[PDB]
Amino acid sequence: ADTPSSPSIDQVEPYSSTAQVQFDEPEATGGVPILKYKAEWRAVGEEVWHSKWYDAKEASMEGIVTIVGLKPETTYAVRLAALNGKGLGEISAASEFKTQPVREPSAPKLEGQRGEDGNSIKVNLIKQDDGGSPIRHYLVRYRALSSEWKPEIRLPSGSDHVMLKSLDWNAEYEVYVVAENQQGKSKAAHFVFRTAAA
Amino acid sequence: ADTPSSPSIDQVEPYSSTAQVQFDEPEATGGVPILKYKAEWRAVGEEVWHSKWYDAKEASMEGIVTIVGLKPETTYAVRLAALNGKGLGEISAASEFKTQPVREPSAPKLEGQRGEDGNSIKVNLIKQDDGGSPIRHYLVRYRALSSEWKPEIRLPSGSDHVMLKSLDWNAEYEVYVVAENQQGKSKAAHFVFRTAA
Repeated sequence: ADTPSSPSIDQVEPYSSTAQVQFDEPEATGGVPILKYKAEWRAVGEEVWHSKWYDAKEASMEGIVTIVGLKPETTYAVRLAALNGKGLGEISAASEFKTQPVREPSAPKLEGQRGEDGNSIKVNLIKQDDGGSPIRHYLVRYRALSSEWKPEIRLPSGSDHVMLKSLDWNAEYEVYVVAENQQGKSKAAHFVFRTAAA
Repeated sequence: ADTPSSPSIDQVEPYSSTAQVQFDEPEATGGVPILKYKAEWRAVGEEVWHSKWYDAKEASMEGIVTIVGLKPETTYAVRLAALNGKGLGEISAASEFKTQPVREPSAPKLEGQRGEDGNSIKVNLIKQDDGGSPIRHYLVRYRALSSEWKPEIRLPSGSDHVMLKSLDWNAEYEVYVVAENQQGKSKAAHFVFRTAA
């Protein structure tokens, strides 16, 4: 019959463009189960508050609710409210945070695996911290030691591996993989291998 | 009329115990809409996959789905599936990633504000990276310059400010605030000020 009491904010882990808000359910539900959570955030200096609804069942099974699309290095204020059949409840105290800056991506971990034949190798990618911004491409470079670099390969962020077929036999190669985002390139992850004799 | 194809993972941002997965949805085939997305993850080396459902609509507006309850410094494989009225589509290929290690928290930023009376001040906290693990406490310490440290105050993580009242008038003070999690304490943030006459 009543509206919910305020949710309580426990954590606010800020990232570059997203922020994870950890909270506790309201002490009082008002008499009707909590259906959704209204998140409100505002850039320090703005008047209007941005909002978004979150499903109560999913929110509680996660313990968190992630607000997205924020600007890096900005001070924000964020608060919550619970909505039940009767209506919207009292809003929480406004927690304040500042988002992190976008940094270059860290290097990916590389894992070698056998390819179809002895003169080929498959390099599996193990993703790493991207710096706070989506990864644009993966730049792969390789060569047979003491020899020229084959043409550089560009890979989509979603790529999980890179195959290097039709190589020279009984030859030693080195592969360089770099992760790149809107901010720049990462340190290169190198990997060295040797094809079979025949 | 059938189940949808597999989604496509475009990004996986790993943190310490969570990971943000970005992806492309499949075509909505079969005349019916996509209802949910199934996220599956397994620490590389295990056999049993974990899982969680994500409302399709919410995911589509968010742009990501966040898997939680992961262990730090661990290699995981994640894959996604799309659900619709006719049933669960095919899982996507595994995407591997490694969670970050847990670090100490970063110090919080302090901002001063007037208090109820001229002999008090309100110290607002501007929260910051917690090092990948929940903040346990906010250790605060203040004092009038050229005197001993007042007793330490322990603020719970949900605190947004520290109020210092019943201070001497026309006196100079400084505040020290440290954020602390399981990993340890951060470097302290300072704030010096002077009460009114």
